[PDB]
Amino acid sequence: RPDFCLEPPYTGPCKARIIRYFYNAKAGLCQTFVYGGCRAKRNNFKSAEDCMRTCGG
Repeated sequence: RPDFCLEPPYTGPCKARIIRYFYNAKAGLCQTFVYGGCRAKRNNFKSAEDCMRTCGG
């Protein structure tokens, strides 16, 4: 899996409160977090399908 899948999720400094998915390597699956709407890091997926496929192998 890409190394960025190991980074903790990043809400960022903007004020939206939208659900995004990130890969939790300790838990072994993608989980939800709140994304603020700007400056996403790569462990941030709009689609949970994308999160599991990109990071779950």
